[PDB]
Amino acid sequence: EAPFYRDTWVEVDLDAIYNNVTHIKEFIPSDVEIFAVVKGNAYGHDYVPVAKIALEAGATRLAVAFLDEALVLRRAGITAPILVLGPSPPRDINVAAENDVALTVFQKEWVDEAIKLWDGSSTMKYHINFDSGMGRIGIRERKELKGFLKSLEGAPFLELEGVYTHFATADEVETSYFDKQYNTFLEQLSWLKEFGVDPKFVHTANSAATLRFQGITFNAVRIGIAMYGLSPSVEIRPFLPFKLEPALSLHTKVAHIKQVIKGDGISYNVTYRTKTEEWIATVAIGYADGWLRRLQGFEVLVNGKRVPIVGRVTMDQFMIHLPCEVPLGTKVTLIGRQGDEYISATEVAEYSGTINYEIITTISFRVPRIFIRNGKVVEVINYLNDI
Amino acid sequence: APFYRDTWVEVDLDAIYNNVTHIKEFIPSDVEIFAVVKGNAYGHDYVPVAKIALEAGATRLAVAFLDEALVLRRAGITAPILVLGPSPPRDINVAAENDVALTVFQKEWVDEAIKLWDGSSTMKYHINFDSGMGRIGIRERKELKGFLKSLEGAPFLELEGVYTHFATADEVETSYFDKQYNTFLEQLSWLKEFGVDPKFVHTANSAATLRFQGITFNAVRIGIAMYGLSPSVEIRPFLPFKLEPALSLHTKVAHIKQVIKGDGISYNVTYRTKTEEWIATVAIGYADGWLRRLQGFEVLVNGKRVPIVGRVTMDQFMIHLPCEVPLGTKVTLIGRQGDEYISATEVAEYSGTINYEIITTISFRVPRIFIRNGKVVEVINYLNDI
Ligand SMILES: *Cc1c(COP(=O)(O)O)cnc(C)c1O
Ligand SMILES: *Cc1c(COP(=O)(O)O)cnc(C)c1O
Ligand SMILES: [Cl-]
Ligand SMILES: [Cl-]
Ligand SMILES: [Cl-]
Ligand SMILES: [Mg+2]
Ligand SMILES: [Mg+2]
Ligand SMILES: [Mg+2]
Ligand SMILES: [Mg+2]
Repeated sequence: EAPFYRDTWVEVDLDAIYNNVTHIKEFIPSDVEIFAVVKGNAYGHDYVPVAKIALEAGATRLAVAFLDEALVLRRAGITAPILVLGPSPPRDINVAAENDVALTVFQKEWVDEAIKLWDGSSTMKYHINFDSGMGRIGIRERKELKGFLKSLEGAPFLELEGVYTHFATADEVETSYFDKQYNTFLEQLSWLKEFGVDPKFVHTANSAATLRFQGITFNAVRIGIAMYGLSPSVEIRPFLPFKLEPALSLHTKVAHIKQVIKGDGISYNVTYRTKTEEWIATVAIGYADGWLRRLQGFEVLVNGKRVPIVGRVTMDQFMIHLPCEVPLGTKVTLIGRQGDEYISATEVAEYSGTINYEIITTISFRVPRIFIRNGKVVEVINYLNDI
Repeated sequence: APFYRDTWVEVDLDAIYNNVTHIKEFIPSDVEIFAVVKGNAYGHDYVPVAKIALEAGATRLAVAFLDEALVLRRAGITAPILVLGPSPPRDINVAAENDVALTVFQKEWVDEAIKLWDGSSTMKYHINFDSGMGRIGIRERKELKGFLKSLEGAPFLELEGVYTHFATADEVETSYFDKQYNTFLEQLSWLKEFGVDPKFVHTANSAATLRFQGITFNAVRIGIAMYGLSPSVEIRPFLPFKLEPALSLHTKVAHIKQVIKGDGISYNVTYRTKTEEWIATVAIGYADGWLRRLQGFEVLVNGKRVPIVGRVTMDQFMIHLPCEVPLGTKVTLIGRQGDEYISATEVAEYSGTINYEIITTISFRVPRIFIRNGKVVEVINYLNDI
């Protein structure tokens, strides 16, 4: 339990993550594996505890965005397979090999450069990304694949572990583009067949695709958002096959409370004035914590009541208009439950003109995370203590 | 200090040194500077910024909350540090033990601190007077009296200074600033009426310090101007000297492809190509603090402004280029590249926000490279530390 000295914190309920992974594992075929996707500081829940609980719940593999994230996991004693999903520079080849991290590799040019940087003994695992319509990274054309495979002839130290694609629209109700991607991916698999390469270990499905569609499980699925207990989109939420259990909540405490006379200003540039004598509370969280200025006017929870953020959000603090005096130290919930009220990360996202993924994942490293298992605090991680 | 993705922040320590030096020479010789390093030094990193600011003549540091102060203490910084934000009473002993001053302004805080005191430590505090910011601080005379009463039972709390903060010092027109100033003088009069010397008075942030007479008192608290950025566009022409931006943000072309006419880019196919287009991908996204609302913003590639196309993803985004470039081509998101410069303000304007928010929210997962005399002197990759 790392110490922390501001009463602002994230709570991660490891039971929720465990349950979500267990439920997805039950839902997919028995011969299909789960990559627990922990990119972006585990979508703001913290790399290591999420990886550990997901593995305990039956995920067998992990995925991250870039190599440094994988190394966090390795230094924590995790030995499960780890795949980097984003692109990596060729200079990463020996370090990834040494740390048993597979990279996404999909360019002849990368292979050409890796040959130049290879230490002459390391074997690095890779997965081919096929771009079937996401348009981000990955191979798109047959002749492109051919060239890539030709370059690999000069790089025996690169060992294919698997092959994958990613869906751009699986969280949309209408499924035309998803169907096109699926058909394109099968065409792309047939290029490998033509060129004499076994894809070995095929994976396509994110949370949305996994929880919707038949016949896209292949050998493994890659679960991010649903593991954290949130719907990939508002439009598919109503028809998920079972209830997802949100893992993350975000809380602070009333740091000051005062009665502000009618007409007085609150915060930078005096964008709010009290309409009567008003109870104004202040809390020690702000945009440096990832709680952005665009959340001005959003309603947080105090005593199970929705109360608005008033005046400009500052770097480290914001102000709230309460109906009644409350004691200093009163719990203020930004994401989560008080009484019969619940503020979801999606509701925060909607007010903010964004998506839940971005809200959770941008909660700053300066905010401590408290980890709960069976209702009890089992770990506190305060990254500020580490730096 | 190693890092394994070609995405990074560069912090020019010369720029910070020069800004602090210029402020020091602009203000009276008997006025101290707090280097304000809250929010991971506005995204530039707590420790190197504290170090260079002190070298340049700042004498004190300020942070938002106690954990930030402890980062500095663990790094061997020994200069005074003040926590500007509120702190829970349970912080009393740890603050004292680490020679950190807290902002204290509530009888209730003192009452609780008395309960939690370890019985030996002495803690320094500054009184915050709220002269119109409406955030924290004492507002009323009777409230001040109750606070001083409560102190009679807490002989282990030691006054180090008194301050307020301006809400509108970055606005051209000055009515609200003048109102706060007059209110603050009244609040100081109350303190002096109650027999208490304020000892060490400070009020001015970057905008107030650079603009106004009679508000330097004993010290000024500099954030944004230390980092080389104007508190606002509207006061930028009024600044007494040129500020030198310290922070830039870069990445490299990680993929490049020619995408046929009509094909989709990124989630929900919000962009389709008009012709056969060159589309580049870079390894930075919203988990790095580069938000979805920057879709359509123009970044710099080979000294040319080129648009972000399709939805920004967690760790990557795409760019439409007029021509093929090699893998590894530098992409600049904030700062200078060739014949172009993108200010944090420009990013902020497109984003519907302010420069402060842009720089401060660059994630701890992005490495910072520190430049002094045109040379790399330090690399900090917080991911290696956790
Ligand atoms: C983000 C990501 C995932 C996880 O997606 P969710 O919607 O969070 O399930 C899976 N695969 C790739 C390639 C990703 O980028
Ligand atoms: C943020 C802050 C500062 C620094 O303000 P700049 O505009 O960045 O100079 C000074 N004092 C207090 C109390 C602050 O919160
Ligand atoms: Cl992809
Ligand atoms: Cl189906
Ligand atoms: Cl304040
Ligand atoms: Mg008044
Ligand atoms: Mg309560
Ligand atoms: Mg339980
Ligand atoms: Mg007395």
